[PDB]
Amino acid sequence: STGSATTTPIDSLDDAYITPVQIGTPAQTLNLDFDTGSSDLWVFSSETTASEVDGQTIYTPSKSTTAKLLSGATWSISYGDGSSSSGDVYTDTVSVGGLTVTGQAVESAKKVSSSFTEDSTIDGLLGLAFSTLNTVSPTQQKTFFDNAKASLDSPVFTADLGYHAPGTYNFGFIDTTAYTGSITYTAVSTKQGFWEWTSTGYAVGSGTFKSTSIDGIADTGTTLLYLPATVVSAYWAQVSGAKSSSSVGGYVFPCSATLPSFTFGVGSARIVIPGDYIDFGPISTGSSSCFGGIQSSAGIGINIFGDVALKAAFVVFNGATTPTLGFASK
Repeated sequence: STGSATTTPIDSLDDAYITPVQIGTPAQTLNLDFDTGSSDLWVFSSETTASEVDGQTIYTPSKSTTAKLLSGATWSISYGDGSSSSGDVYTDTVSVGGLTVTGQAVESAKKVSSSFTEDSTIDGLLGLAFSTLNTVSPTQQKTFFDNAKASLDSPVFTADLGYHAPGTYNFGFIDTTAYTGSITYTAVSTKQGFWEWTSTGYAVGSGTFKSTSIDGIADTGTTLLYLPATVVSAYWAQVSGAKSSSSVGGYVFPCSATLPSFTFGVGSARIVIPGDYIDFGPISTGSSSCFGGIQSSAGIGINIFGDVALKAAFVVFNGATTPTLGFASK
């Protein structure tokens, strides 16, 4: 089997991407944030505290003839941005772009933190990191990809995120028309539960490539590109007036700037992030100070190749016996 679904930016800055997901019988369609940095499929639901729902579409398991309460199971998750959610668990039929899993754990939110409530465009998350990170207790549950894998034509999914435009998530096949050149594959460590790999270096704009190993994760659920402070300083030093703002919480730059590109290494291959991809707009409405798309990972504890990086590439999440990651230009 295979599946293919369009993923769409939630707003004009690509702050996140949503992909429609069918849950239950009859289908209830929710727009989920596909997240290769976590491993829980959770949804706003009929069980979510009423005051914490503000415009999201909810899953109502009582209206699904295939929903079953997973007795005694609970979940609770906290993300790197300080947000969180928790609740109970059902199993139900879940389909993505024509690909169907029966008995998928659907984690129903009883509580969500304010940032989720305040974002009416995201109805939940669909985790695509390794199932070892799944938070369901006392019986850990598998991700959608883990459940589908054996049935897929090939044990892979691909992320092809757009810049200020829709893109595609495919399951079970590689669309050879969706990228240029070849796909360069690189080793993955699953030891921390992530799609963790090592970039071979970077360049800023038209500058020389610096060969240096940068360990990080391929994370579709993180908006920006988080790299070591040395690398980030080298990038922003090329932008007149850019500076790290303690009060804003990262590098900002004059909105009047044209940004340089940023290149990252994948083995001997090179992925070029155009400068415009690194502009995240005014820090507040009407401001001429703009938020940077490349930020320091110092204090995160890991480097994160988020959407800023991934959207410059066609990315293969290869779930073979020994997982790997593939990157191609597009």
